[PDB]
This record gives sequence, structure tokens and C-alpha cells, in this order.
Amino acid sequence: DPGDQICIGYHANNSTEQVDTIMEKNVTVTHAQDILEKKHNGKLCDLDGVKPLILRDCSVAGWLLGNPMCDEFINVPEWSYIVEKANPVNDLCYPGDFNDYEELKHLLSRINHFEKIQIIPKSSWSSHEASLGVSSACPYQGKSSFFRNVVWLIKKDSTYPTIKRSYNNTNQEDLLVLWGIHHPNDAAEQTKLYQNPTTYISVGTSTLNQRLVPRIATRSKVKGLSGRMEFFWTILKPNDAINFESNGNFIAPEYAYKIVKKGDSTIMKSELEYGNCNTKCQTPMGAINSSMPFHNIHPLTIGECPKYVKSNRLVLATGLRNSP
Amino acid sequence: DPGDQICIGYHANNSTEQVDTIMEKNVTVTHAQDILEKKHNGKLCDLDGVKPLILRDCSVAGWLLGNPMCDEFINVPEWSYIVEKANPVNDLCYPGDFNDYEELKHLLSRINHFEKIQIIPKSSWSSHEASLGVSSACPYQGKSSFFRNVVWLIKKDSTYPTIKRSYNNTNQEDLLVLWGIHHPNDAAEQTKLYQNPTTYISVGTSTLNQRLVPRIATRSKVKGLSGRMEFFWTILKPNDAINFESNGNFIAPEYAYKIVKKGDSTIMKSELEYGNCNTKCQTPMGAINSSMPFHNIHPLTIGECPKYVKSNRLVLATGLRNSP
Amino acid sequence: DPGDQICIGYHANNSTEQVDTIMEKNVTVTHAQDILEKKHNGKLCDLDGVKPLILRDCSVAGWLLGNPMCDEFINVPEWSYIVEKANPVNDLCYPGDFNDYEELKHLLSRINHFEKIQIIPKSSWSSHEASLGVSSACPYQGKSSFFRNVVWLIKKDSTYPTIKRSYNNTNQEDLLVLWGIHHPNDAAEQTKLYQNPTTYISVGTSTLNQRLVPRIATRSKVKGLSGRMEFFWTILKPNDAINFESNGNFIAPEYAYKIVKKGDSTIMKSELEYGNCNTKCQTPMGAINSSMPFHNIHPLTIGECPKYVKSNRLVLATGLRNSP
Amino acid sequence: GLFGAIAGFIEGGWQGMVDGWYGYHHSNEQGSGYAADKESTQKAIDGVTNKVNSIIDKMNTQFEAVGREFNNLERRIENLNKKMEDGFLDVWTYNAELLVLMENERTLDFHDSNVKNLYDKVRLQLRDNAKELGNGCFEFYHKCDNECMESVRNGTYDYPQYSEEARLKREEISSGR
Amino acid sequence: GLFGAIAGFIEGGWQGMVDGWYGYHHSNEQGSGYAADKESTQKAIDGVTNKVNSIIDKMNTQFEAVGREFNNLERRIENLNKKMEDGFLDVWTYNAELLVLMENERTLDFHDSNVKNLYDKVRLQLRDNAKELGNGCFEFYHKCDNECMESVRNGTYDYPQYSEEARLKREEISSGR
Amino acid sequence: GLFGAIAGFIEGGWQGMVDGWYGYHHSNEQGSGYAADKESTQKAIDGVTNKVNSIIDKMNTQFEAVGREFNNLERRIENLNKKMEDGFLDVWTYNAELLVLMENERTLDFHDSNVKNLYDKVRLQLRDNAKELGNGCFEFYHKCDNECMESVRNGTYDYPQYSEEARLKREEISSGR
Ligand SMILES: *[C@@H]1O[C@H](CO)[C@@H](O[C@@H]2O[C@H](CO)[C@@H](O[C@@H]3O[C@H](CO)[C@@H](O)[C@H](O)[C@@H]3O)[C@H](O)[C@H]2NC(C)=O)[C@H](O)[C@H]1NC(C)=O
Ligand SMILES: *[C@@H]1O[C@H](CO)[C@@H](O[C@@H]2O[C@H](CO)[C@@H](O[C@@H]3O[C@H](CO)[C@@H](O)[C@H](O)[C@@H]3O)[C@H](O)[C@H]2NC(C)=O)[C@H](O)[C@H]1NC(C)=O
Ligand SMILES: *[C@@H]1O[C@H](CO)[C@@H](O[C@@H]2O[C@H](CO)[C@@H](O[C@@H]3O[C@H](CO)[C@@H](O)[C@H](O)[C@@H]3O)[C@H](O)[C@H]2NC(C)=O)[C@H](O)[C@H]1NC(C)=O
Ligand SMILES: *[C@@H]1O[C@H](CO)[C@@H](O[C@@H]2O[C@H](CO)[C@@H](O)[C@H](O)[C@H]2NC(C)=O)[C@H](O)[C@H]1NC(C)=O
Ligand SMILES: *[C@@H]1O[C@H](CO)[C@@H](O[C@@H]2O[C@H](CO)[C@@H](O)[C@H](O)[C@H]2NC(C)=O)[C@H](O)[C@H]1NC(C)=O
Ligand SMILES: *[C@@H]1O[C@H](CO)[C@@H](O[C@@H]2O[C@H](CO)[C@@H](O)[C@H](O)[C@H]2NC(C)=O)[C@H](O)[C@H]1NC(C)=O
Repeated sequence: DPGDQICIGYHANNSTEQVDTIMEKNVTVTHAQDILEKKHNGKLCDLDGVKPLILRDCSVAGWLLGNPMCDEFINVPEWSYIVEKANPVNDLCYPGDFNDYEELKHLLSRINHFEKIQIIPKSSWSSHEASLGVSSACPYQGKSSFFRNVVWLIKKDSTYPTIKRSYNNTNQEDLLVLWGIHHPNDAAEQTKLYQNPTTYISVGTSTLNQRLVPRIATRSKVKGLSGRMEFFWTILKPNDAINFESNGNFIAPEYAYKIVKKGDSTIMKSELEYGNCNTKCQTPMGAINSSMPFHNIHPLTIGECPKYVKSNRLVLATGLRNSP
Repeated sequence: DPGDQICIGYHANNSTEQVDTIMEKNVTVTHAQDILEKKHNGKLCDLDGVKPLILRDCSVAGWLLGNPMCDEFINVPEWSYIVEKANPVNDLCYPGDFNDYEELKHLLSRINHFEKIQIIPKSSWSSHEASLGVSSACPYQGKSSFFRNVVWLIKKDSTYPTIKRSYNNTNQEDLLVLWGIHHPNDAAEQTKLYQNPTTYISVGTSTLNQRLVPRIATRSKVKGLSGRMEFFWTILKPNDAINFESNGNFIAPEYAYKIVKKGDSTIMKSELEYGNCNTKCQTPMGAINSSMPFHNIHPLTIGECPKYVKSNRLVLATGLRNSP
Repeated sequence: DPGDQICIGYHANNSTEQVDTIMEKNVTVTHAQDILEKKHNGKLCDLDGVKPLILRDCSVAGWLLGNPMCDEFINVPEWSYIVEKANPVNDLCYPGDFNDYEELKHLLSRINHFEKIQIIPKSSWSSHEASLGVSSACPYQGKSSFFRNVVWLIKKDSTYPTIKRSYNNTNQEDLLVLWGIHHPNDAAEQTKLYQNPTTYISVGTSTLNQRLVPRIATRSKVKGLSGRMEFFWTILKPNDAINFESNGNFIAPEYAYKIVKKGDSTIMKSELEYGNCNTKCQTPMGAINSSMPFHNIHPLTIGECPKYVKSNRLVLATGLRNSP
Repeated sequence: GLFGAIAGFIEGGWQGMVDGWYGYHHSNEQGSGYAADKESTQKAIDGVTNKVNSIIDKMNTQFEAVGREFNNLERRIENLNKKMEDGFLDVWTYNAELLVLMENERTLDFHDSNVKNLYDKVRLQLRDNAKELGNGCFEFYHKCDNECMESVRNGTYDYPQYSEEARLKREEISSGR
Repeated sequence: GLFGAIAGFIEGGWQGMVDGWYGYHHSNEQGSGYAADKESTQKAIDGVTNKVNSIIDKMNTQFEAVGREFNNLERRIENLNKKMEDGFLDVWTYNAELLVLMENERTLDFHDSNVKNLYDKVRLQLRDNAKELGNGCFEFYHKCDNECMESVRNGTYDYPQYSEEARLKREEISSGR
Repeated sequence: GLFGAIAGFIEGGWQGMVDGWYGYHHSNEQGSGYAADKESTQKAIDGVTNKVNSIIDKMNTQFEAVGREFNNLERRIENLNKKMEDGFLDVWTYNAELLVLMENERTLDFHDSNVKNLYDKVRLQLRDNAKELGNGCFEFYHKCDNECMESVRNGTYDYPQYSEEARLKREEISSGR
């Protein structure tokens, strides 16, 4: 006969969730809690409202300077973040250099919008040749062409008279301005193109004090050309003026850029293209939509994101150990 | 009937100290120990013995070069650390540029004392004009003036014969030497001030090899001026000689500085002024007087300090859990 | 009378291992396990197979330009890692500067082998004097000499006709190339050595655009000389050509380096010399041979090594507490 | 576990207790059933919810990698930059995995220590009015109906009230009939 | 707590025991009073003092922030600099906050493990010479004066000495008068 | 330790059990000896070997110092460089030392919780067929030979089988004669 009885016990169920512990692996428990998000959508999205700027086969240098093949980007909307491929094809079509280029890219990461403006009219070049400045390295569609936002001045009749030109930033916002110099192959090329054999380019700001000189040298052919173009850039402060003077080898500007909205942004390296979707979190490998505190997709993320960790697994134990 | 009794128990009292634990917040306990020092005295103090060098409305550049408004600092005492405001007013009074100025500031964090010494006497300028080098940008008090430690030479009668001047560091300590170049606005100005149109500044050391040339351009007005001054500096090793040769556009030295005691120091960015106290621990927000292992005032501290953390609260539980 | 008995107890022995705990230090336990390696062998060893390049009293610069005092290194075998002393004696024997030298040292850390090749034959200088180009700064054995991989051209008869030389890298690997410019003391020196008073050195690549000019100045004597040498470098891409044009003050190349095995390597600062041994782990203090997960010899190690920590003791408690 | 209760002296957990983590299974004259302990199940939910939020919240601010780009002659600081963001990514990976690992063990001994502590809540209430079997069960020396079983659950169990009937049935079993 | 003593089987602590953390409250014919256990209170002090010093001592050296200045076109590496010094400030803030939290738990359950363990030093000394009341107190089966109470305190308690008078008092209450 | 067994109620360990960490000492008419508890000694070996591998394994990836050389006017990032590599060297040293220390405590209280758990395994098997002495040993109320000692060791021990001989021997000592 059983006299009255009472027992104490604990919960169990059908759960095969396994956690780990410092001393024991794959411990099966009643309840678990995963805290790591591992799946994304392989696509580049809008970020809340805004569609990212995706340069396709373009580089940042190629966009701003105005590569013929980059015309798709002549007047971009305000963006949420820029996307650039790892080694874009359309960079500096005419071979040379973009000075302090990495730093310039740096600014872009805090800029959401430009507004292209003309600051020296191409038509204003009355005593020089705006329209001979054209190269085979710089092809529109078989038509050999040039960058669009600058202008390659050339001697008219036989001579190249001294340029003195200026623009005063009367806007309330800052002005990104670009220009450049052309380095010929020998004395002969120099004198054919600009007549004057000894030349210079002076550029002044409230802070700029630059005087450039062409640098004649015998060089390798790049894209069939031996000469070089070297481009330079500055920020022109509100209510400050910029002044050019030259004498040859001048790559003059026509258009400038007003920094018109600043904010969070990144230059995001990614091969991807536009995914026609939308998130609150974007990764160069795909967007994440998750409540988790942690993800393991890619450490360079933008937007309202979980914190990157390198784990394959992050799972917490909440319930108790389940029966053998 | 009560048979004899013995009971086991623990301490309790009327302490309302609360600590926290991974699972439980605001647990009331018997004894606690705060380890976060949270209060400072809002003042800039001496450090043990020594009064900091406090530039008021000066920058380091304005001090070392001799901006007339910075005369308060013509001959400083030895310091423990320099305090500079975020945006000093008296920097370079005549507009221009200071080369590698940031790296030079970096040296100062390990220097506690200079000794201004004359290395080329203002009176020695026998065949040039030492005393016309004065600007409306560089006001003593309405009297237009110049930087004090350098000299802006000018043509005398009509000419400026070639300068060849040298100074040999016969001291046992290191010599900080400063100089500069004047960039005029046009050919007309160049020849008015210095006569010669084509000019240069050479500066040679056992390790320097510099030939600077003035760089003409048309620029914005800054403080009513369009011209620019660009300044340069070297350390002259003991037993070494420095030699200047120039021809125009030279801003010559008069005083140099011997590096005379090195040691711990910092440049402290702070708005504060002299607080007339003393501590063993200083912060740009105020001094700390404490035994705590941790503080949360400001990460940039100098002197014998507790270790910085960003916590609002750090309390250890030492006693036992307290009665309901 | 004793009724039958059963007892429960735990292990003990003759162990004097002590561990520490958050609350108790030097607790003697039954079994412990040290995880910190503290001993090394004080020698510089081979790395598996490979003997390191040990420059003795040479620097990376002295080696590559070929200081006469460095001849021990005229044609080295492949290495595992370079060892350079902290303040090498045989650097640039004729005083001057080696441009972007730290960045070059950086390239060396991923290079395991060079192959010196001739790119401009010393005999080829038919209309100049290759063989006068020698200095007492640069002594072979009391014989005054020069760097070996470069050539100091000098005027022949009375004149120095314009040099035009180019070399096209037809190998499948990259070419490290070096050259340099000589800066005299005065006009008199310049015209004695090179005849032409106004001179230049132009240098072109698919990526280079360089025009160097000598900088006449009066300077401190270094090693009894007042003049200076300034050296420069480039990687010459496969199938690309380099072109030199000059007019005076040219230090031409003769020999170059083909980058011919890349991989892991480092530049190790160490005073030591070749120890005639072998490891799988090398330290600038001596080699390690150990199974331990941790060591504290030196933070900069090369090869399959335990992880550095700064502790003087890391001992685990594995066994149980030993009798009070 | 550290306290010897879960997977210890109570071998097996009850598939049938579906409304709490810890509880009771009585068996008297009227029959049997399951009833879960009211405070300890709640004492554990609070302890677990506070810990889960404490871990998530501690890691709320943590290093965030930023893109920086450097050119062909910035090789060094290019490399400096890389090792730095990598370094930090590794520290936080380690700080995270190790926190879970550690608080998982401690999560289990909270559950274990709670079971063993509830068994001793009953053991010092009944004392010698019931027999400790050693399998985690108590067998009464007196008669206990359904409002009496309830008094053991909520802590109301009256000892002097039943100590008379129990000490008389202890006398019956001492003789062996 | 983990061991079920503090806020457990001893519900409430004694406002009046001022000279220690843990102790005794005796009650014989001569009267009543408080007596603190000198060795367990002293061993807990050493354990807490070592912990407070280990914590301050581990944060011995930890990152110290430094001022550096960069110019207008050193923006890039300027940022590298901020994110690094911020990064490290964050690592050490997390390390300080989390070490306290963790070692606060282990401090309370050390006090908890100690109280319950002093109760078991006494329970395993008396055995059946006293009755476990369950409220953390013992009721003796024999007469115990002040020189006898002290022998339980310092660990001297003699079982066979009192076991005869005790086994006769257990037998008398077995009878029920 | 936290569980009061090691250096507690079993004061001192047995020099003679050279074949295990925890175990038994039987003592009947046939003689006496040491017998190591076979299963729990293995249960502790696995928890410790897994712990040791997990500590080494967690420090799997950890900051690796790299050589960088900077020139004379690169003083700033030269310094940036240094404070960084040091910065990290410190973080990982703190992490290694503080981890060893923490898991040293937890290693000991595992051994402690285990002894106290093997003693309560035996205690709830025997119950009143033996007398709890308080020094960690059990004295039987019946006759127990070597195959009976084995039934307690491997967990086979039968209570109802010896319970009659025990309750009649308990009855003899109640009377005194
Ligand atoms: C670029 O053009 C802008 C046009 O907005 C010019 O800025 C203006 O500069 C004039 C000076 O020529 C300033 O006029 C002055 O007014 C102030 C009081 O506001 C007074 O102190 C003076 O006596 C003078 O008459 C005016 O402030 C300023 N405009 C604004 C909106 O601030 C400027 O001339 C050009 N900038 C450069 C750098 O060339
Ligand atoms: C700047 O002035 C310093 C200090 O007076 C000068 O240094 C001295 O230079 C003379 C040579 O002009 C050295 O005399 C020599 O002694 C060496 C060995 O010491 C001996 O080998 C030679 O025969 C020679 O006569 C003297 O040592 C040296 N003084 C010191 C303290 O080193 C020097 O002329 C100037 N330095 C520069 C870079 O212009
Ligand atoms: C340095 O020497 C290299 C190696 O010989 C030269 O590279 C070669 O250049 C020739 C042009 O003269 C290339 O010929 C071309 O062939 C391709 C297809 O084979 C075709 O697209 C062209 O119409 C042309 O006929 C040849 O491809 C190229 N060799 C390699 C391996 O790419 C080069 O001429 C020299 N470099 C310089 C800068 O002078
Ligand atoms: C923990 O459980 C997992 C799940 O099986 C095991 O991890 C690996 O799992 C893969 C599939 O995901 C299996 O093919 C293997 O059994 C495992 N691989 C390795 C290399 O072990 C793992 O075995 C379990 N760990 C322990 C200690 O039991
Ligand atoms: C922790 O205890 C304090 C005791 O007041 C509480 O902290 C906060 O501060 C005010 C006054 O100091 C309290 O009245 C509020 O309840 C708290 N503010 C907020 C915004 O929560 C707090 O009650 C306790 N913490 C929790 C989580 O309850
Ligand atoms: C730990 O054990 C050693 C025993 O010598 C002690 O550690 C230190 O070592 C020196 C000699 O090696 C001892 O004389 C000192 O006591 C210690 N040195 C210093 C600088 O403190 C130490 O006594 C023991 N530690 C503790 C906490 O007892």
C-alpha cells in the first residue's frame, strides 16, 4: 500500500536545440535563443527612402571629371551612399593622375548631393580654340572626344595669348572646383599645340598659392599616347574667389560642384548593381533585415544595423537541460 | 517547553547601498565600494610644482614666430604642459602658411623649455633695409608692425645685393630655427620691394638642402592683403652650421630657440584660463584630486591619474545581501 | 564495537604546484598545467630550410645601391627574412638622401629574392667619362671609389652632350630600378664637373613623369664633402620601358633588380648575427622551439609561433586542491 | 550539474509538467496530478530575461569598421589601417563568444541550484512527518488530502497539527507491525 | 542565492549582530545572546579584500589616450586616429563594467555559500543530540550551558559525552508523555 | 571551497587513492582498502580537458605585431603606430590572465561540488540503514561484505533487502541493551 506521496521535478519537452558551454559542447536544452543573423538578400537597396548612387563601370574620378563614357551620370539625384566597383574601367581616359585623389574621395563620404554649375563658359574662350582639344584616348562613340567638365584650350591662328580668368563663389555653400595641366612629349609638340615654349599655370584662392609647370619627358605609350594629363582640385569657400592665369598647357574648367547636402554616407566598394529593393541596413554583399543583435555578413555596413562579429554560431541557453 | 537552542545567522543593517549583477539590478547590500571618481574642480592647475604654459588668444605658431599681440610670451618660464584654445585668434598675422607645422607641434609635447637666442642680429643688415618690413596685417597697436623673431628685408637705395649669411650652433643643445619666403602679387610689386625679378632662397645644413623660390599669382584678399608669407623650420644639430643665401623675397631670422629641457608634456586643447591651484592630475575640463582607481572626466589627462572609463557608474559589492 | 563502514574522499599527493585565483594567490593543487613558454635560444636561425639575409654592418640602402664596403652582398641567394642592425654603419657613403626609403623597405618585406641585371652597360658611355666618378667619401680600401650599381658620369674633353638612354623591361617579372642626382656646392664646381651650367634629369615610365633639377647651395660638410647625392626608385612593370634624358648631374644606372620570388618575410631589427641553427619560429632575441600556446619573448616573431603575451606567469589549475 | 539535482538525484524530468520549469507531483488517497511551483518559475524567468538583455546591451556599442582608401605610396599606413580594423574585429569577436560560453554554464547552474533549493524547501517543512526516499520523493507518515497538499505548495504546511498522527505511525513501523 | 541560505531557510538576518557577517544566537537556562563566528567571518574578509585588489590591479595598465594633430589634407588618417583611440576606450569600458557585474554575483553567492556551510558545521556536530527545527535553528535534546555552547562555536562539541542523556530524552518524547 | 566538502567536513585527503580524483574507502569484517569512483573521475577529466582546449582555442586568433618603419618627419603616425600595437598587446594580455584566473576558481569549485555530490549519492541510497557520522563516513546498521560494498559503489545497493536487519539493530540501540 502506498502512503501519501509528493515529488519535486522540472520541465522537459521535444526540443533538440543544442548550446555550448566552456566545459561541454552540444548540450541539449529545453529552450534556446539565437542572437546571430546570418542571412542577407544579395542585393543593393534603397536605404529607407533613398536610392544609392551606383557608378557602373565608372570611377569617382571618371564621374566628376566628365568622362565621355560616363554621361549616364551627368546630373545625379541626391543619394544615400555611393557604390563603386573594385577596379572600374572608365577612369582617366587620357593617361595621367588625379592629385590628392584619395583624400577627395574622403569628402564624398560625407556629401549626399552636388549641384553642377558653370563657372567659366566654354563660349567665353574667344581668342583660343575650345574645339580642337580632343583625343583618341577619350572616345565618345568612335568620335574621339574629351572630358566634359573641363576644356583643353589650344593656340588660335599662330598664337596662345595669356589667360587671366576668375570666378567668385557667391553661393552660400562650398564649391568643389577641378582643373589640370598637359605634359607634352617634346619641345616640338609643345610649340605645335601652344606656340609658347615656356609656360605656366597659376591658381589662387584665399588659401591656394599654386604655380604649375609642364614637365616635358620621353614616356611609354599608354592607350597609344605618350603625353599626360594631371588633374587638381580645391574647395572654394563661400564668398571666396578663385583666379587662373596661364600661358599654355592649361586644362580650364567649365563646370564646378556645389556641396549641397551633407550627411552620413560611404563610398561602398561592391561589384553589385541596383537591386530595386529597400532596407534599413545595407552591406556591400546584400541588405539585412533582422531583429538580431548580431550579424556575420560583412563588417562594412551602413544604416540601422546589428553589430558585426566573426562567429559561425552565437546561441544562448535560456531554458534548462533536456533529459538524456 | 523550550529545550536549549543554537541558531545560525548573518549581518544586516540600514545601509541603502545598491549594486548590480548580471541577472539583477539595484540589489541592496550591507557594504559597498564605489570605484569611479566622477567629480573634478573645473580649473587649470599647476602640476605638482609647475605652472602650465597657457597661451590665451595665441596659437603656437603666433608665439614661436612673434605675433605682436603675443608679446605676453616673449620670454616664457619653464612649463609642465601647454594649453591652447580650439581656434586661437592670433595665429599668422600676415596671411600664409607654416610648413609641417603639425609635426613641429608634435615635438613640443616633449619639450618643457626653450631659450630664445639671437642668431643673426637685426643691425647686421648693413646694405639692405631691415626696418621697412611692416604690415597693416600686422598691427602692434594701430602701429602697423611685423612678427618679432624674423626680419622682412627690403631693397636699399635701388638695389638688393646677394645675401650670404650663416650661423654655427656652438651650443650643446638642439636649435629650432625658423624662416620664410614672401610671395608678392605681381611683377610690379616684386620689383618695387626687392628690385630683382628672378629671385630665390637657399638654406643649407648637414641635412637640409633647400632652394625655395617666390611664387607669383593673383589671389583673394585676406585681411586686405593678397600677398602671402610662407614659413619654414629646421632643427640644427649641435656643432652644425646653417647657411642662408638669397636674393629677394627672404624673411630672415633674428631669434632661434635652444631646446633646453625635454620631458613629459602635452599640448592640451582647452578653453579654460589659469585657475591658480595645484594638482598631481590635470584634465582639460579640470583637475582631479582622488584615490579612486577610475575616473570619467576626460580621456586626455596628464600627470599621476586614475584610469579613464566611459561609465556613469562603477560600484563593487563587498558586504552581503541586505534584508528586505 | 565497530559496525561496517564506507567513506568518501578525494585524491592527494606530493605536488607543490601553485596556482592563483581571483580570491587566493599561490594555492597548491594536485595537478597544474603551464601554458606560457619563457625560454628561447639566443640565436638567429634558419627558417625550416632557409638562411636569413643578414646584413652585417650594412643597411638596406647600402646593399641596394652597392656601397663598396658592402661587397659581401653583391649577389645574394634567396632568403627567409632580412636582418638589419638598429643603427647600421655603411649606408649612403657619399651623403645625401634615399627617397621614399621607408616605403621601399616595405616592399622588401614581401620579397624573398632578387636578380641583379645590367640595364645600361658601363662601357656604353662612349662620349662621357664614366671612370672619374669617384669619391673619398666612398672608399674601397683606402682607394677612393663609388657606389657600384650606379654610375657618376662626368664631362669628357670639355663637353657633356645630351644623354638619351632607355631600357625596356622584357622579363616577366617586375624591375626595381634606382638612380640619382648630384647637387654641387657652387657654380664653379658645377661647371668643372659637367660643363653645362643649367642642367636637368627627366625620367619616364607608363606611370612616371619626373623632372629633377640640381639644387646649388652652401652646406655643412658631411664626411669632408659639402656636395650631396640624392637617389630615387621605381618598379618597372613587365613589358614597360623607362627613358632617361639628362644634361648634367646624372648618376645613371647600370644594374637593376628583378623581383623574383615573393612571399612571407619581414625586416628584423636585431643586433645578433648568424647562429647556424634552424627553427620553425624566430624572434629578434633568439629562436623558440616549443609546444606551448603562449610565449613572452618578443612581440615581433616570424614563422609558426605561439601567441605573444606580456605576462611573466600563466599557469592553469587542472587537478584538485591539495590538502590544507 | 554543480548542485546534483538536475540529472542527479531526480533522474529524469517530467514530460508532463508543461506550465513551469520547476514543480510538484502529488499522489494521495484522492488520486494524483501535476502542479508547478509559482515563485521559482517566476524567479527564473526574471533572472534569464535580465541576463539576455544584459548581454545584448553590453555589446550595444562595439567597434565599427570604416572604409579608408590609400594610394600606391601609402603602403605602410595602408597596412597600418588594415591590421587595426582587423585587430578590433577580433577582440570583439572574442569578447562576444566567450561571454555566451561563460553565461551558458552559469545559466544551467541557476536552473540546477533552483531545483535543489526547492527540494529543501519541502524537506525542512515536513521533516519527520514524512519519509525521504532518496529519489527526490517524500512518502508521508500521515494522511494528507488535497487542501493539505496545497499547504505544502504555498508554504502553509502545519507541522504541530499533524505531528501527533505521524509520531504514532512511526511507532507502528518501529515494531514492525 | 545559489546555495539557498540567505533569503532562504534562514528567512531574515539579525539586525543585532554587529561584530561580524555570520554568527550564532544561543538560548539556554542562563539566558540568550549573540556570538559571531570568528574564523568564517575572517576568511570571507580575506577573500573579498583579495578580490577588490585583483580588480584594481588588473586594470593596472590599460589604454591611455593621446593628443595628435593633423592638417586639412590629412583628413583620412586623421579619422584613422579618432576611430582607434575611441575603439580602445570602448574596449576598456566594456571590460570594467562587465568584470564588476560578473564578480558581484560571485561575491553574493560566496556569502550565501558561507552561511549555509556554517549551518552544516553545526548540524553535523549535533546529529541526533538535537532536533532540526528547519528555520535554521537547533533545539537540543540535552541540557547545555555556556561552557557547552562555546564548544559548538569553536568546534569542540563532544557527542558521546551528551549522547546518553539525549537518547533517553528522545525516547521520552517518542512516548508522548 | 564553495560547497564545503573539500577542506570541509572531509578534512584532509587520502594519500592512498592513487587511481582517481574522487573515491571510496570501504571497511567490513573481511578488511579494508581504497576503491576509486570510476565514473565521476572520468566525468571530471572530460570537463577539464575540454576547458583547457577551449582556452587555448579561444586565443586562436589574437593580435599579431608587425614591424613598421617611419622617417623623421613622420613622427606623429610613427607614434600613432606604436600606441596602437601596444594598445592591442595589452588588451590580449589582460584577456589571457583574467581568463586563467577566472577559470581557476571554477576549476576548484567543480572538484568541490563533485565530492559533495558523491557523498549525497551514497547518503540517499542508504538512508537509515547506516548512521551518518559527520566526518564523511557511513557506519552501517547491518552486515555488509565486499559484494555488498560493490552494490553501493556502482549504485546497485538494495535498501529493502537489508532494511529489516537494520531496523531490528536500530531497535536494539534504542533500548540501550
Ligand atoms: C565675391 O563677391 C562677394 C559678393 O557677395 C563679395 O563679398 C562682399 O565683399 C564686400 C567687400 O568688397 C563686402 O562689402 C562690405 O560690407 C561690409 C559690411 O557687410 C563692410 O565691412 C565693408 O565696408 C564693405 O563695404 C561684403 O560684406 C561681402 N558680401 C557679403 C554677402 O558678405 C566679395 O567682394 C568677393 N569675394 C572675394 C573673396 O573676392
Ligand atoms: C661649428 O663650430 C664647431 C665648434 O667649434 C666646429 O667643430 C670643430 O671643428 C674643428 C674643425 O674645424 C674640429 O677640429 C678638429 O678636431 C678633429 C678631432 O676632434 C681633428 O681630427 C682635426 O684635425 C680638426 O683639427 C673640432 O673637433 C670640432 N669641434 C667639436 C666640438 O667637435 C665646426 O668647425 C663647426 N661645425 C660645422 C658643421 O660647421
Ligand atoms: C617592350 O618590349 C615588349 C616585349 O616585346 C613589347 O611588347 C610588345 O609590343 C608590340 C608592339 O610593337 C605588341 O605587338 C602587338 O601585338 C598585339 C597582339 O599580339 C596587337 O594588338 C598589336 O597590333 C601589335 O601588333 C606586342 O603585343 C607586345 N608584346 C606583349 C607581350 O604584350 C613592347 O613593344 C616594348 N614596350 C615599350 C613600351 O616599348
Ligand atoms: C557538435 O555538433 C555538431 C553537429 O553535428 C558537430 O559539428 C560538425 O558537424 C558537421 C555537420 O555540421 C558534422 O559533419 C560533424 O560531426 C562535425 N564536424 C567536426 C569536424 O567535428 C560536432 O561533431 C559536435 N561537437 C561535439 C564536441 O560533439
Ligand atoms: C535603479 O534604482 C534607481 C533608484 O531611483 C532608479 O533609477 C532611475 O532614477 C530615478 C530617480 O533617481 C528613478 O525614480 C527612476 O525609476 C529611474 N529612471 C529611469 C529613467 O528608469 C531605478 O528605478 C532603478 N532601475 C530600474 C531598472 O528600475
Ligand atoms: C607567492 O609565492 C612566492 C614565494 O616566493 C612569493 O612571490 C614573490 O617572490 C619573491 C621571491 O621569488 C618573494 O620573496 C616575495 O614574497 C614576492 N615578491 C614580491 C615582489 O612581492 C609570494 O610571497 C607569494 N605570494 C603571496 C600573495 O603569498
